[PDB]
Amino acid sequence: MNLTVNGKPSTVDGAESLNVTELLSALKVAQAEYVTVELNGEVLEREAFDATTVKDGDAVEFLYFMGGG
Repeated sequence: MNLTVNGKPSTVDGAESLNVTELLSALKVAQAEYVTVELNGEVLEREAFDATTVKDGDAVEFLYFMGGG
């Protein structure tokens, strides 16, 4: 399947879809504990990572927020 990750082309052979939890682990996203995930321009809630699914053509973004506020 094809998807966009942080604005760039990405491919996942062997899967037609994946939930966010599997995605984070597979891509072994650093400090996944405190990383923010955006799917198709919407910030996701960590509580729904197991249910939220990424399919061919979706755009995912990994962001990290740090600061005193």
